[PDB]
Amino acid sequence: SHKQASCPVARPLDVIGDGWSMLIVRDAFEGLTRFGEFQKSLGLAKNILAARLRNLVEHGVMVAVPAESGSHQEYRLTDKGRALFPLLVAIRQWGEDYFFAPDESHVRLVERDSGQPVPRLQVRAGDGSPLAAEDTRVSR
Amino acid sequence: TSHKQASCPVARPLDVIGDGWSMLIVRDAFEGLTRFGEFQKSLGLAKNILAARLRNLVEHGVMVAVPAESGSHQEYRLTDKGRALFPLLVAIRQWGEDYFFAPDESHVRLVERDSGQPVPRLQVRAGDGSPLAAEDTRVSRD
Ligand SMILES: OC[C@H]1O[C@H](O)[C@H](O)[C@@H](O)[C@@H]1O
Repeated sequence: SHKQASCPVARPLDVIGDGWSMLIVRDAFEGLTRFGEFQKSLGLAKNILAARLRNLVEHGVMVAVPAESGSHQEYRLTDKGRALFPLLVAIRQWGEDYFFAPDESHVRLVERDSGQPVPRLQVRAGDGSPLAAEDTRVSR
Repeated sequence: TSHKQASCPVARPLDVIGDGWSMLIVRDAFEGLTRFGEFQKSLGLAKNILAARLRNLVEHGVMVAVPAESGSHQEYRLTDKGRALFPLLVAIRQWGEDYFFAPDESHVRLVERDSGQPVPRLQVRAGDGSPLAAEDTRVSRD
């Protein structure tokens, strides 16, 4: 669809530009691996979960294989899929920052050893200082 | 808008950006496009449909559509909420750069205006500033 856009922002939208793919990815980062685990987490219709998972596998974000004991089938993040972590954190932080009323609460992403919330993910310059959007440009 | 009442902070934003085009309209906004005709020539998206996605970014508070201060046309401008997408945008661009191009393929680069020089890869970091792997985090009901 955008697969032959020259744009690095557009190509990935073919894979993650939908209402569910990043939530399957969120769940995989939380340790879910089985089709039925995803279905019950997402509440998503089986055939529709099937299509989103199929697409993630076709795009090399996940690999579906048999479990070690051969007792069932699992889906795991590839290196390409694990690389979605910064994007996932950015989506989470933007949701935290803009999508909840003052009286609502939500889960937090925390350091395993700390329990301390993971800090805001910032764009930084080569010197390590905070870099604002207006101090960048896109070059051909 | 089917994640509107989800408890999850990842899910609620997908109502807004979980599609093939929203983040490209936002891409263009960061590049200084503000007029309907500019987005249309940039995106090659059918006009009526571009119009719908724009009106929907406005409804979700990512942009506003205001009369141009001199003249007879409307301008689309990022709000604070919309400008706050820049990290997310960089993250998408870099994942696209890392995994979506043949080694033979060229593409545009995000660079520092002063020096630039490609903007450094994003990095999830711990409180102490050190790189933090997904496996070193967890999701907590605090
Ligand atoms: O990342 C967790 C926290 O970070 C920021 O302060 C958000 O705006 C806040 O609401 C959220 O709970």
